[PDB]
Amino acid sequence: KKKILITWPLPEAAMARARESYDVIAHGDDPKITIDEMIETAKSVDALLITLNEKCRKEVIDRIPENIKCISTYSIGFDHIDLDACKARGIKVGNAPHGVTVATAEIAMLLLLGSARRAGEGEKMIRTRSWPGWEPLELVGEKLDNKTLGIYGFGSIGQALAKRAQGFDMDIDYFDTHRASSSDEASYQATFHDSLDSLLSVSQFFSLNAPSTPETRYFFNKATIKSLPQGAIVVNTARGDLVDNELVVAALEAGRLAYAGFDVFAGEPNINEGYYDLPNTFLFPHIGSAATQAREDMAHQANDLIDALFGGADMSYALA
Amino acid sequence: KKKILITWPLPEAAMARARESYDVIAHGDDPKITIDEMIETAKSVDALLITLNEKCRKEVIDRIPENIKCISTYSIGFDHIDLDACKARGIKVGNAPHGVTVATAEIAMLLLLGSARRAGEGEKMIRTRSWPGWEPLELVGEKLDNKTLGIYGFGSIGQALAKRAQGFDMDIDYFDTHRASSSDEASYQATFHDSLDSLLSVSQFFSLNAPSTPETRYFFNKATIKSLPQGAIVVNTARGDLVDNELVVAALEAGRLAYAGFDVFAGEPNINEGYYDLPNTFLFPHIGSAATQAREDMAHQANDLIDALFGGADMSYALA
Repeated sequence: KKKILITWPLPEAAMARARESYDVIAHGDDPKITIDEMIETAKSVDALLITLNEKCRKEVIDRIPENIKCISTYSIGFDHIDLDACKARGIKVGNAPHGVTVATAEIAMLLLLGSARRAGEGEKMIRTRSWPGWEPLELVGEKLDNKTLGIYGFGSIGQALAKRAQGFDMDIDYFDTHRASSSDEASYQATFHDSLDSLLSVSQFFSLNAPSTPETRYFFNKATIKSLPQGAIVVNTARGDLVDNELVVAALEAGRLAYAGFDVFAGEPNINEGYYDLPNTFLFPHIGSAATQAREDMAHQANDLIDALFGGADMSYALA
Repeated sequence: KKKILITWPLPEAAMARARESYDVIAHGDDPKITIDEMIETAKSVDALLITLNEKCRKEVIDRIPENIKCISTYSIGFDHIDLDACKARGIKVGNAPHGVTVATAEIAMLLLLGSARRAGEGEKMIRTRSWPGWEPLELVGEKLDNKTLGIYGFGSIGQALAKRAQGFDMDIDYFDTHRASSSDEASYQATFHDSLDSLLSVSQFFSLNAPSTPETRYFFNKATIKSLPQGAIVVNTARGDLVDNELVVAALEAGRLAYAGFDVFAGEPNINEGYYDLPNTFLFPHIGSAATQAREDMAHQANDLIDALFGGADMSYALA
């Protein structure tokens, strides 16, 4: 029975497969694993299963016990792992890049609906016990049906958003540098725009599902906001650094933007302090893939990786 | 210009039409209208536009000056008007009963979604600055796709809901007293249940869209709850007296029900005190029809009834 260190508690179905295959050292999270704990514990274990929370920079990869020739990361990304360093040392890394499409689409829909319908301010009025009863002008939002949704980025997640968005009778327009199949645009009656500027124009609702690129970093800013229709509503579930916070906070205040629904922020969890008191925001602590079905696919996937190192085959989601 | 009293501030478009055709006394919500003030002011005007907040029962219809033979209620119901006493005294009464179907279906879908995805808890974590950053078990809920939705009451709102739910890939099973036409059912691949019980049994998510009626009043109680799957989620946008508050607070606390998303409460705004603290609830201050598109259809309809009275024609939404 090979031994593995699991740095954080995962969903029970994941943990249980792990314990039916390995001698697991499961760490809790109260006082999360410090890297030095990992480096230490690493010596009694054959393999690591880490989260994006363990930042394995070159320095740390070089500090790792030579016992370990396997790191599975419970994540879609690997921004926290030096894959070069791992590769030179012959440390094989894999990841868990599936099972989060629908879950994220759902949250993008939720944020669009909750923003049109002022759910955050609703919740507050009740919890805070400041509800005087129904009046005709109290927390009045707007309906989604026959409003235009501009989706920037029309891949798996942007497409599943369009599915859930056509159920509310929204009109779906998009821009991506990859134009989807005709068979596909038809599926959603999605209108392609060959330019971002062309899309911002028609976008009463705007969804950032775009890939982060140095060139697209902070693109959502003052100049981009002024191309949106007045009182436009923007949601972001992609990458917090696609948005320039100062300019978003300023337009929400000016009403240039009606509402914002953000799942991800630049600098999370130390999000720009302006967000906290803005009443026209609906804000989540990165719970895009926070669904049990998603969180277990990721875990079974991170387990598949380990399985295939110890089985002597190629890692199913081979990063290194 | 015939004078009218409008008891509450209404949307901007409706107020504008009102003051086009009428000399309007507009009463603010600052210190809301009291009955006496309404009675005193009815002497100086030709008709009343009131809301559901003005309870015009017999003892108040008794006080009404002989000049008022017109009453329009910005409201879908008329529980607050003694329609008899009105007929007896020759007072013609109409309501505004359209333009809330989609708005309410949206709010029912938002509560199903924000419940599965624990949206109230997210907003609370951000706003309180209690967010430690992403972790695999932070605020994990469940996806809606391929889950079964049970709808109690397949009217207009029930079917705008099934539409919006089949976009999230839910399976709609339903119970209504009069089974729906063969074509409705196909629209939504809905599955008919010949009893509420055989419906309750399959309902991982459950939506009360039933009418408030002697037999349905307080129908949702411990014996119904136990008939649902373990940890089902229940939303109610219909009426608060359809739900036995004591037995839902208990079952939510047991975990017998996972979540409840409610728009309406027995006693609102004086809702059961044991809701405020429950973390597995997503709760709104009754904003099922709080979209500016609905709120304005409603006041145009309410103005319609007054145009007809002064025209010699029947009110379009004649109650009495």
